[PDB]
Amino acid sequence: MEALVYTFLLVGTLGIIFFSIFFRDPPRMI
Amino acid sequence: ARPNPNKQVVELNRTSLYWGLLLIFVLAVLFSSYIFN
Amino acid sequence: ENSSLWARFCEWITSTENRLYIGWFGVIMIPCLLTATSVFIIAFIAAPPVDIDGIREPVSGSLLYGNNIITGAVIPTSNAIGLHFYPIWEAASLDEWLYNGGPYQLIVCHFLLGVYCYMGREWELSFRLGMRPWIAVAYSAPVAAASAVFLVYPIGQGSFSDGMPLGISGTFNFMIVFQAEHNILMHPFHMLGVAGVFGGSLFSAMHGSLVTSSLIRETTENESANEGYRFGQEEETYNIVAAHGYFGRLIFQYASFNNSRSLHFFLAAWPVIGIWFTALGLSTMAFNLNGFNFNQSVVDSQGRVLNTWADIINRANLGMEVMHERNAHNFPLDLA
Amino acid sequence: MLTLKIFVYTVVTFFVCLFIFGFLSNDPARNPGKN
Amino acid sequence: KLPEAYAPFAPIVDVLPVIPVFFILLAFVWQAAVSFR
Amino acid sequence: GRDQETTGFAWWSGNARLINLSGKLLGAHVAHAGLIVFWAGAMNLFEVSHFVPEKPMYEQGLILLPHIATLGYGVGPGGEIIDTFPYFVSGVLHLISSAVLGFGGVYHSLIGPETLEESYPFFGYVWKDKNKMTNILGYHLIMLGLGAWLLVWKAMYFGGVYDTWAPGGGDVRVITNPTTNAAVIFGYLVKSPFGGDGWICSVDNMEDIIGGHIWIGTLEILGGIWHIYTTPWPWARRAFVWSGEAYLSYSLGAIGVMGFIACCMSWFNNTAYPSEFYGPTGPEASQSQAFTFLVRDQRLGANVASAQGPTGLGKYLMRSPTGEIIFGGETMRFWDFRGPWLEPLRGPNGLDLNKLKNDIQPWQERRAAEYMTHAPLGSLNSVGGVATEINAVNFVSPRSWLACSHFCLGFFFFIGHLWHAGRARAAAAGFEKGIDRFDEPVLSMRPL
Amino acid sequence: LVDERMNGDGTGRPFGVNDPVLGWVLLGVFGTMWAIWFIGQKDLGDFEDADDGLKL
Amino acid sequence: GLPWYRVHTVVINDPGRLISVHLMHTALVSGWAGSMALFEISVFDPSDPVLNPMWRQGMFVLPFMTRLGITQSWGGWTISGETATNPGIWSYEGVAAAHII
Amino acid sequence: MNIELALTLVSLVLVVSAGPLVVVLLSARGGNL
Amino acid sequence: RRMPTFFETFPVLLLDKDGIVRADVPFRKAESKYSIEQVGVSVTFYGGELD
Amino acid sequence: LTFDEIQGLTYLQVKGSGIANTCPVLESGTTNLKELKAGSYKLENFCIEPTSFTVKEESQFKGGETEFVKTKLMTRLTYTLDAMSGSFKVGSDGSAELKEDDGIDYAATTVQLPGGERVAFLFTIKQFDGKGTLDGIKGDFLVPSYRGSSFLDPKGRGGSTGYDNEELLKENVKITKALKGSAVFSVAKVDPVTGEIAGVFESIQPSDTDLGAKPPKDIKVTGLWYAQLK
Ligand SMILES: CCCCCCCCCCCCCCCCCC(=O)OC[C@H](CO[C@@H]1O[C@H](CO[C@H]2O[C@H](CO)[C@H](O)[C@H](O)[C@H]2O)[C@H](O)[C@H](O)[C@H]1O)OC(=O)CCCCCCCCCCCCCCCCC
Ligand code: CLA
Ligand code: CLA
Ligand code: CLA
Ligand SMILES: CCCCCCCCCCCCCCCC(=O)OC[C@H](CO[C@@H]1O[C@H](CS(=O)(=O)O)[C@@H](O)[C@H](O)[C@H]1O)OC(=O)CCCCCCCCCCCCCCC
Ligand SMILES: CC1=C(/C=C/C(C)=C/C=C/C(C)=C/C=C/C=C(C)/C=C/C=C(C)/C=C/C2=C(C)CCCC2(C)C)C(C)(C)CCC1
Ligand SMILES: CC1=C(/C=C/C(C)=C/C=C/C(C)=C/C=C/C=C(C)/C=C/C=C(C)/C=C/C2=C(C)CCCC2(C)C)C(C)(C)CCC1
Ligand SMILES: CC1=C(/C=C/C(C)=C/C=C/C(C)=C/C=C/C=C(C)/C=C/C=C(C)/C=C/C2=C(C)CCCC2(C)C)C(C)(C)CCC1
Ligand code: OEX
Ligand SMILES: [Cl-]
Repeated sequence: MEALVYTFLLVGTLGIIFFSIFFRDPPRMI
Repeated sequence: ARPNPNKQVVELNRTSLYWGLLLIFVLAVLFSSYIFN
Repeated sequence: ENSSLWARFCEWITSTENRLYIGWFGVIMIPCLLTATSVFIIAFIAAPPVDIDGIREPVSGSLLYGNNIITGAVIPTSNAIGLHFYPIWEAASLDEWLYNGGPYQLIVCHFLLGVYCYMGREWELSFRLGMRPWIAVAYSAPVAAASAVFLVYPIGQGSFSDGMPLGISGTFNFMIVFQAEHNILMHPFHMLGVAGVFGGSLFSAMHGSLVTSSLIRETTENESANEGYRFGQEEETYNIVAAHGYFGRLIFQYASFNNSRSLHFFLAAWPVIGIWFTALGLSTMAFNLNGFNFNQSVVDSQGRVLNTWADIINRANLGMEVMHERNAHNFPLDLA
Repeated sequence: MLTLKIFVYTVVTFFVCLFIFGFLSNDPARNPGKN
Repeated sequence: KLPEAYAPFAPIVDVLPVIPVFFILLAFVWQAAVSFR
Repeated sequence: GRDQETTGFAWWSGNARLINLSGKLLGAHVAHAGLIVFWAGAMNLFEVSHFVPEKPMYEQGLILLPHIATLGYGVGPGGEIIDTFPYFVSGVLHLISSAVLGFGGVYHSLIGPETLEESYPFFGYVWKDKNKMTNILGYHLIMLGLGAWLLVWKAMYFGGVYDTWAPGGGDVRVITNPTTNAAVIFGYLVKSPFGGDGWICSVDNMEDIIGGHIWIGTLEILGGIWHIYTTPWPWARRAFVWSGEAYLSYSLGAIGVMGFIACCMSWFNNTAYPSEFYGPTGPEASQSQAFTFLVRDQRLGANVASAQGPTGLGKYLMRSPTGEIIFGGETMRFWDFRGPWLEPLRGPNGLDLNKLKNDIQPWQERRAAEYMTHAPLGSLNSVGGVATEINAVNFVSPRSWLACSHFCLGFFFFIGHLWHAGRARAAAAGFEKGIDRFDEPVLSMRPL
Repeated sequence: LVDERMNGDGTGRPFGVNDPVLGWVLLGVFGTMWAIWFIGQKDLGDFEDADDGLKL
Repeated sequence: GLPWYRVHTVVINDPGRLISVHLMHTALVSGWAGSMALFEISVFDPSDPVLNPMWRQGMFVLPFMTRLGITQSWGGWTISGETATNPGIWSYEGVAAAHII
Repeated sequence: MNIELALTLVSLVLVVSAGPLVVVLLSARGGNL
Repeated sequence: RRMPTFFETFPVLLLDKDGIVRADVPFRKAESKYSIEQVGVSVTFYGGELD
Repeated sequence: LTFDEIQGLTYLQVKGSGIANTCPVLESGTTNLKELKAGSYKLENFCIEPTSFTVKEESQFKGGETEFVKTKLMTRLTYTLDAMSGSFKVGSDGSAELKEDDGIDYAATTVQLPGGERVAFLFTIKQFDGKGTLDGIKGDFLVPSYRGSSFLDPKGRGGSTGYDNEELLKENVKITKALKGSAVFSVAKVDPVTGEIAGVFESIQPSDTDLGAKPPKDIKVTGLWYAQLK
């Protein structure tokens, strides 16, 4: 049972890393 | 590209929060008797 | 226009307006890392258990085989293979590849080739923006460290089984077996690297404190202090003379950097030189030049051996020498 | 397995030749500096 | 070992390997003499 | 002498002041070339001075004598020493000759002309002059093209070299028939570097090592003339950087790779680095254990073929993953070994079981018992066992000093590559000093 | 012979090729990438010149 | 502003976002079926088909693969009473990984 | 205390003295170093 | 010999009256000159349930 | 290859090719058993080489009819017995026998079934003595213990070495006894002059028992074999 709970939390962390790169808050200058 | 001109806003006033939270808890009182059997 | 098909292509790779820059290292970094990433995930989840030592007792490493995150690993290539190039096609069946330690040697060869070239495109973008190029030098300090635990150490031992597994508990066995055979804590290169990160963390906690403690008042107190800085500004966001003046009172005035360009060089040069020795440490320990050995060294008259702490660390090492690879050694020396 | 080994050699020598013929294509003039 | 007509010169030859290390130390001596101009 | 405010370079980056000074730089390489010869002479006489010619050479902590002894000076059959006078000569020859290089290194660095451009026109060079660089390249290619032939001539005319694959122990043999087949020579270069293949460390006989240098002797005498009469082609103008530091970093990329190969060749190759002189290799000393401890069953008479181990694999002899009769235990990883004390015991199907029970020479075990003891694993203060071994003996192998030193020496030059090859690329472009603060190229780009 | 293999890891075949289709794969891919580079050389500047590199 | 139940009618005007949503709903429906298949073949019991069959085991998406002709696993077992000669690329595990990619 | 170990250390004193002696003799007499 | 606080598992020993090891359950059953079947240790209970 | 086709090769000409995993095949010989010579002949270079490993698997399926299933080999090329030697006595009507005692008469081998799980054994025909006609040399041999007695588990247990800890099956049973196998030969072709005969065998032996922790399995082996006479 826990073998699928672990893989949720692994690919969950990889979810944010996708969203933190391409859907980041764009740094506007000045 | 262009900004979308279909941007709308969603709101939920307090008298609708109370119908929401009272909806969820009441049928959770209902069905939880059956989930545990 | 009149441009060729090829020139259209080279004005896209070297284009600095992509979201992630590719460059010419990235045309062979990206297909190697996506290879090595996508095979690391599968063998961390569904690899059948691997004979690591050649004695045909397979070691489990998958989450589907009753492991958790900590005990999961990608098990190294078997002892019987050694240093033979063992790709996927030399195995007869695909399951014969998996049982013999297949995906360890597929990952490491694509990983190490990937991180040699991630160092490459850190140069290449810095040439595309007019930056000075030496960030690629500073990334060579982990690259020197990761080349040693995967490639330079299995050469001197002669087999990819003694390399480091790709697991959290797999790493912790590699730290123990290493010091049992080579006594890494009594080697001055591991002493430099230990000072490389205890000094490196101190030089980050101390530098980062004083810049925070000299911020100029620009916001309110309900608003955070990070709102005083606006992006791309020209004027300086913290008083520099005040922090040298503070740290000059703290120990003495000669013990401080007033030149902030000389400061940030020292923060770069201290850990990077420190990791270089502890990368060369187990590189030289790969070719069996272990460390210090002060066993039975303090002897008085009448020929009697007094214990030191070095004889206590002996007993730890001697208790782990006779326990690693528990069903392998047929002979009273650990030459392999 | 021979069908797989002829495929890796097409893949590798494609990307190895984009590397070698990429740096030959006047990379040292692909800089933002001016003269 | 050394030849027998050369054996009274063994104490001098045991210094000779250390000499090139003293050339890099000389270059710091000379730069202190010019006082790091 | 030079200050800082005329050149910008500080006292610690001081040797970069003489980039554009041709004549001072010439004395700088000559003076440094003196110190290499001066180290060669001084360390040779030092090692002769502490040399006991009855103990083995690798036991006494020696690295420069087996280099001379491989060529075949003062050595006889089996590896023993006849006379130690030629080891005294080369230490004397380099040490006196270093002073001749020493005087020219002092002279051009002080009094000789600082730029030998307009006074001595054959020697004067500008770093962008491509035809002049290919000349100065092409002259030196003759100097180590000819230097390759000295090893060739000494192996075919001047007594030959020590051939450790001689029948009945190693012996000096004059190479008469050097293997010069191009398919045989160039088969090593395009061979894989992994186990069982061994890119150039696996050259196993003296006939190829001497046979190879006839190629490399001929090539950069042919290639040396090529660069004299030609300039680099316009694709090579589109590919390289043509400054002074750029030529250096090209070299530092080369001799970083040179160090890693000598790191590996002194650890694995017992043909150019014979085990009688440099000590056994790691794979040799591990395979010596199972052979000597199979003699220890022959004096007790138990069946070495039927000796099953604890895991059911074979205590003494087992099968290779390519199906060959090899040793067993944890030394199964070293089954790619070949050695002159072991190869007269191998048939088609690996080592022959019928031959090993009957046809063991006495001198083979006499050599394979020294190699059990003198395994290269030791400490840093020269204890010389496993890490759990007490202060008893005093031995660490010259193979372990050469593999560790020439890894680290051949590593920082790759860090030396990434320093200068970035700096020379930057300074040729213009922005080695920093960002201009008036038109930075980031402000002219689109966001994100 | 319970199964069929390459049997080609310790053989030391050059570039790892054992079937001559691999040599044409090694060479035919190389010539094609060269052919696209040689045509597109018209855009990469014409340094047919005395000295025209990234000099200093 | 909107209520909570009219939030998805920002899509009704422009065409282009309506593809983007209909792709997102299509990615979930397949990604269910890839997840439902891998979940179930990891809890399947191919031992006793005559008496502990496929339907009694309590199973949803695997008969819908079997009905169109998927009878072999990468594990090497079949349904009808034999083992796999070769599963091929289109097996229970492969179809499960077909929907997720 | 040997005669060999002593004359070795006498030999090391002379060379180490000869290093800065070239610097001293030009810092006083010439002034061009 | 009682278990100290630190060892999760402690090798069993049988000290004598005076504190010298007499019998034990060894690890290596191959070579053995102090195991209990070469000694013959018997257990007697006093009260409790095995009185 | 024949014998002297193998013997002409050097060690470099064979290393890594898998040629040394093979037994020598024979081309010149008598196919119809002409010779029928009697007496004592030195059974020399008796090496066999298997072809297929199929196990008597108690079926996944509930039907009580066992079978033999095809397997995937997990070891690379460690399966050929070699250099076993002895004497090959031959009679007059066809009564003959063979007795071998030495050489590599055992070789370890793991192998895999579908369903994922694995099964190991050591492939041995040691101390085998079959009599009879030149079609059947059916007899019996022994199977030694797979692991040794000094073998340790992952938890430091075992018969010759090891501490301990309902679970008394996992430490108190560390067996080092030898079971018994069944081997069938057949002579196929005889050479009269050079003294080298070939043939087809079929052998059967138990697999492994985890030192007495699961009931073992039995494995059919096919293949070819070879034997010289001088
Ligand atoms: C087991 C064995 C396995 C074997 C595997 C095979 C391994 C092979 C390894 C080869 C490694 C070599 C890599 C470096 C090559 C460098 C080429 C180069 O820098 O190249 C630079 C030069 C540039 O050439 C110059 O290019 C110029 C271009 O001018 C053009 O451009 C100019 C400005 O750019 C002007 O505009 C001008 O007007 C315009 O015409 C002119 O043409 C000049 O005349 C011309 O000399 O190119 C040249 O000389 C190139 C000369 C050599 C070419 C070699 C070709 C080999 C082909 C082999 C067969 C392949 C079959 C392919 C079939 C394909 C279909 C299936
Ligand atoms: C082996 C290494 C080496 C070599 C050959 C050189 C060589 C040189 N350096 Mg560099 N240098 C080095 C290392 C080296 N350096 C190091 C390690 C540093 C860092 C400290 C520097 C820092 C540095 C700076 C900052 C400068 C130089 C400069 C110079 C040049 C002139 C020196 C001078 O003014 O002489 C005058 C010096 C003296 C009179 C002192 C005495 C020196 C003598 C030669 C020593 C004799 C040694 C030996 C006993 C002689 C044996 C006798 C022989 C005939 C047999 C010269 C070409 C200068 C330059 O840029 O030139 C334009 C300069 O400004 N060097
Ligand atoms: C170490 C000495 C040295 C140095 C520094 C140089 C440096 C240079 N040479 Mg010279 N050269 C040398 C030795 C040297 N060469 C020798 C010994 C020869 C004789 C063979 C030549 C012949 C030569 C020619 C003919 C040319 C140069 C050129 C050049 C320039 C560009 C080279 C280049 O782009 O390489 C980058 C490297 C590559 C593009 C790939 C090279 C890889 C080669 C092909 C090795 C592969 C061989 C392989 C193992 C064989 C396979 C066998 C298999 C089928 C069994 C550069 C200035 C060129 C130039 O500018 O003209 C003046 C040029 O046309 N050189
Ligand atoms: C093909 C199916 C489909 C589609 C595309 C639409 C599309 C639309 N409907 Mg309609 N609708 C449908 C089926 C559909 N409906 C059905 C079957 C019913 C009967 C129950 C309704 C009843 C209905 C009403 C009464 C209203 C809409 C409205 C809307 C609009 C906005 C929806 C919204 O804001 O929801 C927002 C939804 C949420 C914020 C979350 C709701 C949470 C749900 C109730 C439970 C969670 C989802 C569940 C777990 C997913 C399982 C899916 C199931 C199929 C298995 C949009 C035009 C609104 C409209 O037209 O006003 C302009 C409106 O008032 N729909
Ligand atoms: C390998 C993958 C493995 C599975 C992945 C699972 C991921 C789980 C974790 C997700 C983390 C989400 C954190 C918040 C993200 C965020 O704030 O984005 C903020 C962005 C703002 O972008 C904005 O978009 C604007 C354009 S517009 O207005 O939207 O048209 C633009 O103006 C602005 O600049 C831009 O910033 O919002 C969006 O535009 C996209 C909507 C994001 C919200 C949905 C995320 C949840 C669904 C994920 C997929 C299903 C997963 C199932 C569980 C939910
Ligand atoms: C430029 C410069 C520099 C450098 C310099 C140099 C580096 C020099 C070198 C020099 C050299 C490099 C020198 C050498 C010399 C040598 C000699 C002088 C030798 C002698 C010898 C002898 C004397 C011998 C003797 C003997 C014999 C005969 C035999 C045995 C015994 C005996 C030992 C006795 C520097 C850095 C400072 C910086 C500044 C400037
Ligand atoms: C004597 C001897 C021998 C031989 C040897 C030889 C013969 C060698 C040769 C060698 C060679 C013949 C080598 C070659 C090499 C090459 C190389 C190494 C190359 C490189 C390249 C480069 C570096 C390039 C780069 C680039 C690119 C990539 C792109 C663009 C840019 C540039 C151009 C920069 C033998 C083994 C027999 C034995 C032992 C000893
Ligand atoms: C409440 C409830 C309900 C509902 C339910 C539902 C609705 C469910 C769903 C579920 C789902 C809907 C799930 C899904 C999942 C998905 C997934 C799991 C996916 C994944 C994917 C991935 C992971 C991908 C990845 C990637 C990318 C992104 C890139 C490209 C490539 C790759 C492949 C890597 C009902 C009423 C009916 C009843 C019961 C209860
Ligand atoms: O593989 Mn991982 O650790 Ca180099 O020692 Mn012998 O082998 Mn094994 O034991 Mn100790
Ligand atoms: Cl072993």
